[PDB]
Amino acid sequence: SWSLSVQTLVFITSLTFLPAILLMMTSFTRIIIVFGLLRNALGTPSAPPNQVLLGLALFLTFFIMSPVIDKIYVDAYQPFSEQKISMQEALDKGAQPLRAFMLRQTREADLALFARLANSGPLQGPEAVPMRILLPAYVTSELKTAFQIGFTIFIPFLIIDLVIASVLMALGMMMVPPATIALPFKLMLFVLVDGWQLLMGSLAQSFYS
Amino acid sequence: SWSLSVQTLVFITSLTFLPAILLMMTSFTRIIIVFGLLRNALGTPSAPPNQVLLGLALFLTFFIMSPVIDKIYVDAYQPFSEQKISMQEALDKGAQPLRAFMLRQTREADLALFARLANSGPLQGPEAVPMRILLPAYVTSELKTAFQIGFTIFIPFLIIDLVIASVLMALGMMMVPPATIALPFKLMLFVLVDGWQLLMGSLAQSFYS
Amino acid sequence: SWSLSVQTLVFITSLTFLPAILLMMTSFTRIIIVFGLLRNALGTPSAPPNQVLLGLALFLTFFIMSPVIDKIYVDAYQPFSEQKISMQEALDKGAQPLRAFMLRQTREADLALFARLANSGPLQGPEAVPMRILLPAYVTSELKTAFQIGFTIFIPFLIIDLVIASVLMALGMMMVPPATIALPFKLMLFVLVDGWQLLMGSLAQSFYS
Amino acid sequence: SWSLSVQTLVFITSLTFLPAILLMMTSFTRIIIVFGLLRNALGTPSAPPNQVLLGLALFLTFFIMSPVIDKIYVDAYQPFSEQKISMQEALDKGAQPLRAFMLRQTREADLALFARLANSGPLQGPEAVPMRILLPAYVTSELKTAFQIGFTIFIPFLIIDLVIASVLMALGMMMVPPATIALPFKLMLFVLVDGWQLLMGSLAQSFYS
Amino acid sequence: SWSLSVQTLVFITSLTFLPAILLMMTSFTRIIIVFGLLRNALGTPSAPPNQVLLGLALFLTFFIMSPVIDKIYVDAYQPFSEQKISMQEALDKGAQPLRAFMLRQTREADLALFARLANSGPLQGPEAVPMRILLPAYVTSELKTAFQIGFTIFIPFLIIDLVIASVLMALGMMMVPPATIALPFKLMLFVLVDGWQLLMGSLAQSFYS
Amino acid sequence: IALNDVMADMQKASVSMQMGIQVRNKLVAAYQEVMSMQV
Amino acid sequence: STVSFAGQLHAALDRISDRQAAARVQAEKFTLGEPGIALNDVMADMQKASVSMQMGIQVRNKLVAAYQEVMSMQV
Amino acid sequence: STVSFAGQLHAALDRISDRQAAARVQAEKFTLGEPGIALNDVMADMQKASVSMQMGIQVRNKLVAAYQEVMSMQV
Amino acid sequence: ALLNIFDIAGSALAAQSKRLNVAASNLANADSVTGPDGQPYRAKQVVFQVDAAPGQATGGVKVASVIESQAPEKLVYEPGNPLADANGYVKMPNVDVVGEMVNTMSASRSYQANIEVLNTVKSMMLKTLTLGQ
Amino acid sequence: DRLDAALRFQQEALNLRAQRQEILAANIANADTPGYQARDIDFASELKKVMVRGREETGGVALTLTSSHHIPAQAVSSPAVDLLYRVPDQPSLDGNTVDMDRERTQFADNSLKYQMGLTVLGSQLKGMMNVLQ
Amino acid sequence: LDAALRFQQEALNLRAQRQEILAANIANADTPGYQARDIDFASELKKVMVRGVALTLTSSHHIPAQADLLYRVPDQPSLDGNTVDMDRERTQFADNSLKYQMGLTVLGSQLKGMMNVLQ
Amino acid sequence: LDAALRFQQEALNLRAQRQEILAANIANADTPGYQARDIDFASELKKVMVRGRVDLLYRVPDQPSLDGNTVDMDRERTQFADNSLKYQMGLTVLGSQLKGMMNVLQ
Amino acid sequence: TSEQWLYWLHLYFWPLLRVLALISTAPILSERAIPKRVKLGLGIMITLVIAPSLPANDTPLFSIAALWLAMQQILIGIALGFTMQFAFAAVRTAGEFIGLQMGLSFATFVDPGSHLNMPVLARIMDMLAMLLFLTFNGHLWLISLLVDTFHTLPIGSNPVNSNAFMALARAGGLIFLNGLMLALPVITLLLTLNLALGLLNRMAPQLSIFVIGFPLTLTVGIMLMAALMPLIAPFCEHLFSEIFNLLADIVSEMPINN
Repeated sequence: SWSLSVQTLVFITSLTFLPAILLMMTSFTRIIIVFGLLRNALGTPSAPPNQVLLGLALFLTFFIMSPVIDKIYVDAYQPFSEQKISMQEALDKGAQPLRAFMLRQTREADLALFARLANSGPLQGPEAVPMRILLPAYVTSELKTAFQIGFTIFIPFLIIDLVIASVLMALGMMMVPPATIALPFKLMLFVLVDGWQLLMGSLAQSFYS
Repeated sequence: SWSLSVQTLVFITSLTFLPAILLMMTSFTRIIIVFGLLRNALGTPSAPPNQVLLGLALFLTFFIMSPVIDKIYVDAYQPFSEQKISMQEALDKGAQPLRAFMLRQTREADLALFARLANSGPLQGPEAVPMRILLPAYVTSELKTAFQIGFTIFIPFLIIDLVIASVLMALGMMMVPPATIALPFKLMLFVLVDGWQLLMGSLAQSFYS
Repeated sequence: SWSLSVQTLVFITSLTFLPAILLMMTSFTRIIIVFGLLRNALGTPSAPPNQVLLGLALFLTFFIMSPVIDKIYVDAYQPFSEQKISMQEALDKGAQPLRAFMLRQTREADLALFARLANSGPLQGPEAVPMRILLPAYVTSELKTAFQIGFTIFIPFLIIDLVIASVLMALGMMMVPPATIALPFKLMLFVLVDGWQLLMGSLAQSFYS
Repeated sequence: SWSLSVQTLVFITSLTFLPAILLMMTSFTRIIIVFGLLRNALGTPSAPPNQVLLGLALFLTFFIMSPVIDKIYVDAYQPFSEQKISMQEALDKGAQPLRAFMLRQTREADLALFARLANSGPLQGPEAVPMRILLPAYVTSELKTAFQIGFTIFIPFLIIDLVIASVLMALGMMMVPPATIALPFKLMLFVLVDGWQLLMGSLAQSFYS
Repeated sequence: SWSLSVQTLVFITSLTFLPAILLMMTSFTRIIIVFGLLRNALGTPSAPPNQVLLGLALFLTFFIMSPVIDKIYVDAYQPFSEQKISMQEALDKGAQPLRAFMLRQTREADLALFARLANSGPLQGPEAVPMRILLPAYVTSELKTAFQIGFTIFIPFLIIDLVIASVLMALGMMMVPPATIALPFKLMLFVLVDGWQLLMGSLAQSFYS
Repeated sequence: IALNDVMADMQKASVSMQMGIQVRNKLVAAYQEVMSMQV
Repeated sequence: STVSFAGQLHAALDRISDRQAAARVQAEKFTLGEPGIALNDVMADMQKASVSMQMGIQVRNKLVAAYQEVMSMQV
Repeated sequence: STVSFAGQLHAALDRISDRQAAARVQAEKFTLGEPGIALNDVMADMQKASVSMQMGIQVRNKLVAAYQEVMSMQV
Repeated sequence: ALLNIFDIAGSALAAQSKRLNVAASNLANADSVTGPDGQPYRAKQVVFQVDAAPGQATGGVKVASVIESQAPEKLVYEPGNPLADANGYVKMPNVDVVGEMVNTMSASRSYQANIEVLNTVKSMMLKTLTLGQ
Repeated sequence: DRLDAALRFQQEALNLRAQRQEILAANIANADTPGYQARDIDFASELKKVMVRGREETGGVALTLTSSHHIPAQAVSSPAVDLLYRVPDQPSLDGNTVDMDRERTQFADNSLKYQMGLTVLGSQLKGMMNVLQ
Repeated sequence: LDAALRFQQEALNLRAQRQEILAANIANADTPGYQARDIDFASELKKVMVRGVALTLTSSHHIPAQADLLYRVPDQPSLDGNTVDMDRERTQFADNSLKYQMGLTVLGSQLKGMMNVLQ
Repeated sequence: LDAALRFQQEALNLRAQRQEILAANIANADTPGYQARDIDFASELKKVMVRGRVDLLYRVPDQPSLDGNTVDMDRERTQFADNSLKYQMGLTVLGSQLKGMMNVLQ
Repeated sequence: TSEQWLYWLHLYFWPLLRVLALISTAPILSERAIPKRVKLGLGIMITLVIAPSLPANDTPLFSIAALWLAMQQILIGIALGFTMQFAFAAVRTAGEFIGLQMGLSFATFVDPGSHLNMPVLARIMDMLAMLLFLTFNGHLWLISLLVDTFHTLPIGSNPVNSNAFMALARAGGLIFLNGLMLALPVITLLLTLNLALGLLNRMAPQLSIFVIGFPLTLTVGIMLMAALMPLIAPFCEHLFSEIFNLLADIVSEMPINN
């Protein structure tokens, strides 16, 4: 094991990789893309991302990864504390739940491409795939899913836009700017049905399924 | 040879020059410019630049460079490990495979321009071009290739924009803002075609052909 | 002469003054300003600032300065090898090719401004100008040259934007964002022309004629 | 007199107070503010701040303060070298031209405010102002003057922007972005007038009216 | 007492604590925050923070504290110098003026919070509050006062934004970027109204009321 | 208390405080880097 | 009741100062000619006072370093 | 009138300079051979002057550090 | 290099000093016929014990209880001098001169040893301060 | 923790070196007392004992900690190390078995090894501080 | 402040003056009728510690300016005149040199403490 | 400037010259008819301070000797010891000034 | 001053860490205008007042196994300050949408890199709400709730329970709800104006809202929001109180749920 040397190098450097690699390893990509897309509907930002949307995605991904963090805690933070498990079985035991989490959301042909271009030979089982292949495949799959969710969210607001424009132009309103009319209708649809809770719950459910 | 002075001096300087010159000398320029241009289409950014596209581009360039880096490894790191090679023949033994790789992608005429503005004499073969000529030629050729890929990427979404606009006008949509109408259709087009997989695959297959 | 004290004391501080004064007294101002203005055209960054444009500019200006640096080498470094020259005549010996270059590039009336505002006496010839008056004159004239080049760069993409907008307007397209359609055509005009080679080469040619 | 004790102890601390206090005591406040505001006009930064504008401002301030520096030289340094002057008489000898120079540029009402809020008793003449009053008053006057120059510089580019926008949307080009069309015209306007000479000459000559 | 024993160890550490605590315990937080917010308005910073705003704030806080510093000097330094006071009653003799100044500036509700959380009992009079309570209340009150001032300073410049944006939209100047047009108008808004003198004077007046 | 004990205690506490501060610096930097992206 | 570690630092400084003052007054008394006080006792107490003073100086240095480091965390 | 920071620093620097000048005058007198002045006084006063100058240098360092700490922050 | 080694070596210094002062008194007052009240001077010795008797472990020397040597108090015979009793015998203090020479010799050597021990421990402790930095 | 488990050994060794140091200086200080019976301790066995068991210093009690102004006082305390007798050469008629040469070469050795321990702790702590900056 | 050094300063200076006096006693060991001298160190040191006006300070060129031998009771009369007893003088001289060295060490240590506080 | 070390530097140089003179005295303490010499340190120091870069006065003799030699060895020994001590003092004073000047500086 | 203290100086670190998290995240505390040293010193100089009467004993383990304790404090700070940002987002939505009604944002409609509307009306109402917050007891209730968290969730092996980050996630939620409930009268009146001036197109399709409508709607919006500026002052009360209650709830939900 490591010796008061490298320990507190690998730790501080891991904290350095945290915000980018570790946050885009797990979640907060799908959620942030979906939130931004929802912000494209309903008009302008009207939600200060540096202040609110990013923090909401942060809280939502904390909630989402509560099970995997709990299992990591059980497998490592009990045994690794003071006895019988030292940073070698701890690493694989703590990798297992996150890796299962990522593999459970990755499209089954992303891994295909990233293996076929890493010149990896046969991969025996689902557990045999390494993080080297698992990371970009998970990122690409999560981008696909985020775009699907955003498209479904765009559906009803697109419907409202077209129906409002149709009503205005059919009733004779030759050349009114239907966008300003539609925006409060967008809000009404989004609040009367209690839209935010529906969105966060649907994301949370679909995220692991 | 060198004596653990300039060794471990040129090593640290090489590390400092890594992030800028090495990355913009090998790959990840074409990939990142093509990602930026794809982000231009599909509407808003809607994918975080500073974290996810950078990480995915790094992973793509690592996978593409693995044959180059493996040749460099077998030609330096074993033979530089203590025997018959110490960071003088290590440099050129490692440069040759990278030089061949970069030559394989340079436009035939960028080399010509940079050689002619160096007042360099006649050159006999591809082994005669020096790194001085070979860096900027590769960079310029890479920018051209990136912009060509940019066209091929903008084409279909331009089609969607124009067809939505034409339908809206013929129907009599006086001044509906067709951009908001076309954005979800752009996302839909890019998800059914399975665009992230097939895009990163197309970049990879392009990049060494 | 100087005695391995102040020699090697002027050397280290000269290297300290390098990054600003020396890269902005020779070239790399006109080139970087043209590159930045070009990047304002064609829409978004489309080239990483701190990495590819800056590095390509550094290479390019090394290539323009290679004749002046060759003459500075012949007139300073070789004789400064222990014999008949040590940092006293060596100073103006190494200045003279650079002063000749800058004079050959300066506006013939910026010298007038920075001389008359210095209460400097009447000048007999080009050789009688001091470095003092020469620096700001060269900087101002180089800014003028860079902005002229930038205006000429903005010409054709302005043409493309106007023609695209006019076609859309004639077709009746009230509210289409003509920039979105015009951007791929901007890159179009910039690659079929083979714009990077032409621009790099024309900068080099303009810089000495 | 001081005895190579406090002398060369006040010299080194004088040099450490140099970069902020002395450079913001003379000029290079007005010049830098005017250049920054000019750079907000004419579009993007498009000029390397920490590289060209700072150096040009340094040279400009050298030239503007040169009569002050010569008077300080003649009245303080050579008399301070070896005979009848030692760092107390030297202080007023070297301050008097500087205090006169700052008085000539102060607003005739900033001194009033700072003298009245420093409980200063009646002031007999221009020479009764203490340095304590004259520093911040000069700073405030300098800030006012810099912003005045700034608006006066903004004016013509505001003209270009507004005329281009009016022409565009009068012609029917309802929503082509006028900034993109205008930027080449801003550069053209500022290069045909030979904008850099006019600006720096006017700044210099304003700074002694 | 102490005998050139721990004295001159406590003195030097007092000098260490000078810059942070003694400039974040007296003034120069309110002024510096107001200047920062003022730079947030008026568009771009264009005022060299490390030098000019910092220097002006430091001079203004010195002018404000000249009475407090005078009272601390007269009741501590003159007596602490050689006779009847030495670093034992020096502290309270120098603290009473600073306490009176800090109490005259505290919002009356912060003391309530910090006494209610420090578990201290009822406080009979103004004097009864100690340093352990006085400091956090003073900093909280200073933050509150600084932001009240700073946002009241914003309000007119956002009025300018409102009027210019609304006029451009009324004329139909579709998407002319109203910030660029507003910036020079904000500048004359801030110079015709005699901005810097009025601001400095209002801060100095408010800072003792 | 032993003198060597006092200095060993000094240095151990100093190292511990340094490590805690550096860890907090990394975490705060990560938080701000996450909060400064585009959405 | 309470420790108020600023009070602990005050106590340490008072201890250091009192020890140095005691050594100084003992040297005072001895060189003055006062019978009793021995030379080896004077020198030993001066030695101990010197060590305590360097104790205080080292604690000063490390406290100043610690404070200059806790004022570097970004918030 | 006021504390007059500039005046106070001037007074401190004058004190240090006149102390060193007086010590140098005393050494001047001794080496020149004037009776009166003693070797032990010369060395003691020159060491005291060294101590005073060192105090001045330390205060200078702390004040310069303070000034540069104030002037680095953003506004 | 604990601080309770200053106490031990300092106590050793004090004990050696007192023994040496007593031996100097012995050597000086050899052939001192009378005491102030009028008595032969009795040559004295100092008693060395370990300091801090109870519990402790080992540490330091104490010179408590200066005693009086029981040499047979040599006589001379001068029945012309007063202070000589019946069978005139001046009582003549009992000092073993060579023994006292050697006592001073060894006392100086041991004192020097302990002085050195003090210096060495202080150097140890001052380099203890440079722990870390 | 895990900071004071890696530095624990050198800390304990260096404290034990200081304890053996005042044992040896008690040997030196009692150079010429009668019947002293020079003491010493076995460093390796005692260090192993300290690592396995702890400190467990035997014998020491301070007063209580009531309201201020109650005159703190402490009993005579001694480390739990079992003092071992040093086997003497050259009997000396007064029981004192303190041989200057043996005690003094041991003193110099112990001093040098204490300095070595200081160097080792300084190196480890500088390494820790170099990681964290 | 910085007059804490005054006491050992004066003590060392007084030791040096006493050294000069005792050297004079030794030098005059054999001159007839010398009648040896000394000073009382405790009284002189107390007197110096317990106990100076700067002149007029008008315009420059103003010229600022400024500026107990006890008898040792003799033993062994001579009627060769002198009263210097060599044994007493030698012991006093050796003691004085030793105490001068002590004072020098103490003053140097105070200066070292002051200088160590400053870095 | 940097003529603030001039006084002690010239004093130390004159002290070295006086050392040479006194060593010559000791060496020729036996040559017949030598007429021992010396220099007046104060007057020569003042003379070198007022103008810059030394008359050999004759040490007034006591105790004639019929060989003409006037080196009275006891006076020469005392003066040589005094000069050596003053030279070491000058070394310490110059060292202190240079220490101070380089302490203020870095 | 030894580790006899210098590990009792481990009494300051965790409360300091939590206070610093709140300060770096809180609405008023974490404004970029404040010099960083002020915020840090306020954290240290609040914990010094709160640190006694906080019985805390833990260990900064090498290769910290107790970093999951540090996490805890940071998280609680993120709970308290960031949530209080919702109250601002609400108005930063409401006023924004008001601009989206009048004319100010048709650049954000059909397509760009410039939004230009955040500077216009959202920053009016957001800093108006900034002042409304401060003027109470704005600055302080957050700090008092932080002390209350110190007393309810001091330091523990079970720091955070699941099912409790949904509370803050689906909390806003009330961002949209309250932004609407504030901007509803203005939106409804300008809907009436827009539909009326559209009905004018029935008499003549030439009336061209680009020419007639926008100058009318801009004046209507400016005048009307001037008339309905005071309506914010009661709303902000709500806008803060409820969110406090939510925080209060979760702060008092956590102990009985642990």
